Amino acid sequence: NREQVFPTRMTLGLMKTKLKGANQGYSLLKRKSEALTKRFRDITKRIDDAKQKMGRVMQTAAFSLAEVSYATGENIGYQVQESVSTARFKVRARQENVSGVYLSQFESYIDPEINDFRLTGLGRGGQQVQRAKEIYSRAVETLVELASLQTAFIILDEVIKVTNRRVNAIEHVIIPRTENTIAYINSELDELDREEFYRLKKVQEKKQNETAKLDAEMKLKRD
Amino acid sequence: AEKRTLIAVIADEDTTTGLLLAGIGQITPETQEKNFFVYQEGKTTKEEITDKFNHFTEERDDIAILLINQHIAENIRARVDSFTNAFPAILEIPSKDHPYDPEKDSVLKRVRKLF
Amino acid sequence: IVAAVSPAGGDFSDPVTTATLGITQVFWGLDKKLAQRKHFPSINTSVSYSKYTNVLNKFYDSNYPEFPVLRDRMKEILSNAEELEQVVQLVGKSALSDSDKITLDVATLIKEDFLQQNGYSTYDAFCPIWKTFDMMRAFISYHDEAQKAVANGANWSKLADSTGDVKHAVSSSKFFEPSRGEKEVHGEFEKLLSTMQ
Amino acid sequence: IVAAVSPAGGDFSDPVTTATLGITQVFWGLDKKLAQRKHFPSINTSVSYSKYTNVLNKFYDSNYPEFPVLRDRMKEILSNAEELEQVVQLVGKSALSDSDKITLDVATLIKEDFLQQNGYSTYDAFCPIWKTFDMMRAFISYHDEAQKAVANGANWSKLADSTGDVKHAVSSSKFFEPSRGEKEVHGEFEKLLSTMQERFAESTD
Repeated sequence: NREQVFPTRMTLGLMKTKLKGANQGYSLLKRKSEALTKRFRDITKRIDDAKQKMGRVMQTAAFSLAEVSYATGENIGYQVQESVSTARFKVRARQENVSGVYLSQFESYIDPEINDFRLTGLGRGGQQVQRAKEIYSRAVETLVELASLQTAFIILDEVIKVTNRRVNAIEHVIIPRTENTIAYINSELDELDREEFYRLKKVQEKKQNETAKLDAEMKLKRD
Repeated sequence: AEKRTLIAVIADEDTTTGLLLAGIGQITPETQEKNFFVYQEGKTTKEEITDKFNHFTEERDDIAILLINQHIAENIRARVDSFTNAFPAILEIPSKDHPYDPEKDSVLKRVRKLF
Repeated sequence: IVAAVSPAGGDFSDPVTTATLGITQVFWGLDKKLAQRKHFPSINTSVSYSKYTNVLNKFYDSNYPEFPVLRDRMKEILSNAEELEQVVQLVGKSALSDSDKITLDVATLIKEDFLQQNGYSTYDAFCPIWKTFDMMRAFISYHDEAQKAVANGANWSKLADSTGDVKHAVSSSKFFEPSRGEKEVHGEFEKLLSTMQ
Repeated sequence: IVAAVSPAGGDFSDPVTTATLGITQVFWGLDKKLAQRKHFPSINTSVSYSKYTNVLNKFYDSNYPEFPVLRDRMKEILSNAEELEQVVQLVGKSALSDSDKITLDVATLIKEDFLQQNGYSTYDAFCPIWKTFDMMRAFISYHDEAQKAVANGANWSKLADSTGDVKHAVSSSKFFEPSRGEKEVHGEFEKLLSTMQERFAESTD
């Protein structure tokens, strides 16, 4: 372990306080790891549920696209790609405190400056296509939220691991090091006090012997 | 992270059309680059897929979410599993003629283990 | 009788301090943490205490509160801020509440606007009883108002970006040319407090 | 004057250690860590120091060896690898970079192939000045070549993939032979740098 040769007594207090405090910090990191584990677990079940949602959503979007294609006849991809410029639908990163952990969440943003799609030469069926677009708008957007829940879950795992690592360091590492430091310092200090006490005992014995010599001198004077 | 507000997509015809229809597509006028690219299983080479993946994941500071067809994601499952960063978030979704396999998703596979 | 022991390194193991502890009627501690950090004159938060505080309060009964009875309140604020910062050091700026942010900023303010006194500076050379009571009252006002505002549904960030003058004004409330201009500073401070809303 | 002090439990707090360290211009410390593991001679890189090292560098410059440079570089590599050990023991081995990992690997190489020499061996029992100087020089050359190769955009592990030959060669410099064949060692170092060039050629591609 770790031993320091030169110790006072104040150093023992600083090490003891740092040890108890790191112990409490270990407890805090442990409970935090428990809560983060539960949260990441719920986020995991929600992530699988979100994937199984995602497949159905993809099927639905594909179906909507097919319906629009049947309605239009027209070549959707050309006009669509041509009408892309700036995002009407963007995203916004936000910071949310969640059970202690600060997480980045995504918020859907709808630019009102950008208009909706207006297909020309499609007429009434174009409106049907609009509805199909709505479906996609309703769908993948929620999926993006779920995606956030995924990313935040992943990080929630990584950070949880970090907490666990701290627990690993605050267990057999920091605690044992502080214990060895406190023990060695205690031994050095108690031994030094024992040596000083020996010097004092020898001094008191010297005074007692000198006093006994005084007494012997007094007896000699009396005789 | 805060700079990440745009969505990039790599997926088949139907998916690309639907997503672009939703209004998620955007073209940077200055760079003339797009945030959408139609993909074909037969025609698009694996090297271009890996290139696009690496570029969208690391070369751009403005990418928030990368969409990818399950059929497409399977071809680069290695690179997908290799991606461990929280951003961009990884979500495997189905495509036409190619339903969504849960175990195929690299991230979701990673989550599956140790469940 | 004013006595000063010279403990080595700032250790409480000082035999001088150890023998002087069971006698002296008043003990003002000097924290080694605050002294070596190049901070204004050191005072231990929890250790410093006075047994004559009750009699001094009885003598302050004629001179009234602010901050005779507000000393127990400021002690509550500083002690609770110590118990809060003790965790905050082991937590960080990541996970905290609004009352906690108000408490930390309150600790920083109580540090900058109250305890700090510069003997070398001509303006900060000394402060009046009424002047220090004025700065302490200003702090207790901004703090109680922040705590009240937190219960009104107001956030920390917007409130912090709202008033940048109130801090600089609450911090300079230590005389600096006492005692004639006291009531006027009390008026400008109270006017700012009422203008905050 | 060579005097052995036997403090109780190897503590520097013992009167012997202090009184000895006080009047000494040089001190070589003995550790019980590698001695308990039946490893070779144990000396603390964080403890043992000498005040006569300067004039010793001036004297080693007579042979036009670099004592001070190699010693300071190896000591810095040792300290940085020790801090890297504290960090790896703190967080993990996956929390470091390629350069720090190269420093740790170089630390291990310096531990196994340099500081540790078997006294019961028919080779490592006695190490000549030219042998240790050539060893430290070849080590520094391999370290500089690896550091330069890592700056070329190659991973430390990928660099360590084809470098096994140079590694086994660096670890085989302990045996060697009598005074004859120093040229074979220096030449082997040249072959090591050349091997590094070959690896560079291999990378591209």
